Amino acid sequence: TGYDRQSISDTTAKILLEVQAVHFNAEKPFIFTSGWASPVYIDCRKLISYPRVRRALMEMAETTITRDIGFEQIDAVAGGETAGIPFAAWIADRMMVPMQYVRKKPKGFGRNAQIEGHLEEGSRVLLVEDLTTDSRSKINFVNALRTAGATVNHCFVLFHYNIFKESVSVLKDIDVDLHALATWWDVLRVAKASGYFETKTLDEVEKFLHAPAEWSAAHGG
Amino acid sequence: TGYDRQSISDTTAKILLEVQAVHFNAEKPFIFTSGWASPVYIDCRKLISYPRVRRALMEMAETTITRDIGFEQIDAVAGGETAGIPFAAWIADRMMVPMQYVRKKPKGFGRNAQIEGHLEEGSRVLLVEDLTTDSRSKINFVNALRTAGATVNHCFVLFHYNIFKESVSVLKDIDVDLHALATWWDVLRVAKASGYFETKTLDEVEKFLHAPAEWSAAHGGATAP
Ligand code: NA
Repeated sequence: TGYDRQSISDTTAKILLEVQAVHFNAEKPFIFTSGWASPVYIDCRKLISYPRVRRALMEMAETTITRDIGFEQIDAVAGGETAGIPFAAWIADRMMVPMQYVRKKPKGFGRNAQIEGHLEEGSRVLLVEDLTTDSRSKINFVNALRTAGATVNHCFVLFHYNIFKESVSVLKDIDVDLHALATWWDVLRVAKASGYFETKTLDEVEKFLHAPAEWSAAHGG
Repeated sequence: TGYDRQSISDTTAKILLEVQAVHFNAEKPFIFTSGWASPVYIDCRKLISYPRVRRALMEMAETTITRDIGFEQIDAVAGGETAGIPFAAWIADRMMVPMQYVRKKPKGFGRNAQIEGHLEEGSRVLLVEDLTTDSRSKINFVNALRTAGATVNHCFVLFHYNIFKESVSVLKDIDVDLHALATWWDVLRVAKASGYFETKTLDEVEKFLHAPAEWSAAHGGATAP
């Protein structure tokens, strides 16, 4: 699958396109429950349904983690509910460490109402999610972990939008480093080189990537 | 971890006690938001946090599935959101098949509204959950899968209470067979044999397993979970 960051980015973008976890539509943009308009759409949940694909992604996740964080810095892996859970389960297995998962909302009240699994005080926990857009929803999960006694300095996702400043800075501002396999820039570059898409389509995707909030406003949102 | 149903039931029960996924308390029972009162409590979600335990559980799950269902009867494994998901992820991996998961509630429209992942029309799907009490919440998940075009004839859980009279038939009535590693009866058997518990505690657990609603009503609770 590749050891270096660049081959992992490439292979991951190719996979996202190969099984159409990524879709483009310049003519009829994707409209989101939040009222965002976009010519791009990704569903990383799709990836769980392809045995060879998910294996490769999990192999590359473990490589990314051990390369950029280390081999013995993580005592447990916690998945964000829901879409982070399958990936957390596989990464936890590969890393031979305890798994937890973190509920979006507490069940009851207490320093532990969002944590499922056993979490030892002092454990260094890696937060795993499928993707990040602007990382705002990660603050909840990081907080639940820290309140429950965990040390959290890293978050891993498969896919990092990398089009909003916030995706890195919201995490850095609460002392968490972001790690990922690929971004929209990797998808765009592979898509271009492939020859499979119309220039009109990729032109629009690129426009969105450079200024997505403005692009949304000019096409709907 | 063993190949026959008896040794898998004993090993699973021992695991549940070893990491205290199971707890007993007869004098100060567990009181649920329904007001149900029980001297027993189980949290299967704790099992995901023990690397050797979860490996044994998943090996035993794969054995149970291939022994009692077959080797080529399943095209995909779908976990019930949320506690089913980790176990479905590991079982899908072991079986070398696509995974999906099933939402409690549909999101948006279309045949696949209640499914996440990719589900090929015609796929024979195994529903996976951590546990079942009376199996009533399972009907939703089987429906969701059938609506999306799956064939579903089997549901697998780690733990089947086996104290409420419909927990098998409510599924059999909709042409689904329940498969499980262990029950409360297995937990009681191993707990008694271990010598680790007070006699009074196990006597009360036993009374509860035999007549749960009655026990609940006599010890502070309501008549239904
Ligand atoms: Na869906």
